Amino acid sequence: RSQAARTELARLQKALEEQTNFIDKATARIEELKVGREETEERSSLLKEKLALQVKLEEQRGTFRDLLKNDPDVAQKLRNYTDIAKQEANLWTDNIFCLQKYMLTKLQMDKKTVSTALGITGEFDYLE
Amino acid sequence: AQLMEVNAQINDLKAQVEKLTQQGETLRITQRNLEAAPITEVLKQEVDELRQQVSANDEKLRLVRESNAIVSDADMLTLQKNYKDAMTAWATRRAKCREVIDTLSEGMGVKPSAFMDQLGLEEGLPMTTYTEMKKALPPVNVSKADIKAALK
Repeated sequence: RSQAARTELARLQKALEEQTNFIDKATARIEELKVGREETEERSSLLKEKLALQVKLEEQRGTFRDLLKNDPDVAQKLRNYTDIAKQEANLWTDNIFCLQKYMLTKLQMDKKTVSTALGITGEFDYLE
Repeated sequence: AQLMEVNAQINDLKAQVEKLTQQGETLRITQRNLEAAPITEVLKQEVDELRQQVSANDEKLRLVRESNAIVSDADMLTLQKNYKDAMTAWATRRAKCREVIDTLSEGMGVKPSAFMDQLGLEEGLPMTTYTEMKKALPPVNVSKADIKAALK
């Protein structure tokens, strides 16, 4: 009863020593670690950048991935076809202005009636 | 045996040890955080390496772009629209021409062909190719606003 309760005080002394030495080792290791790494407006504005850049990369490779989606064979096909159609549209434009010449200066038709019939509009122009 | 003297002391230190241990672990936690972070000289490196690494991609983008190796979504829309504009302009001006050529043909009571021969109007291309072009590559409509949305 007495010694049985005396032992529990012998456990906690040893425990205290062990814990004390442990805390000592800990404060020591921090003391050595806090050396290189030191909190500052510098390191602060720095870590933020090691993240910022890190992200900007992922954004970039996404950009690329997406940019390649667009088939340039199609872009060119379009480019060529439109050149064709516009030269054709310019052809029939020229034909229309030629019908304006004849209709106005030969059949003496109405300068008002002519436009409306041909389809000549405001800002009617060739396609450049 | 007036053991209150001793059975109190255990309690005293049973409070003390606990305090330090619950403080002890805290230190551990922070030192873990310290071991999980790079120093400030190495972190200063990795950044000026990432800067160069990003700037790199900015140059690669500048190049594949400047070389017209690639087509942006907005551009792929614009070519697409311009096509509609042309094929429309074409099929339209032809029609609103040949419809006047119609009346004016029998006005003089003559075939349209010789009328175009006299006035000096061009043959054109055939519609055989136009429709087969709409077929090959279908025109589509493309809003100017859609194109502004793609450009941001």
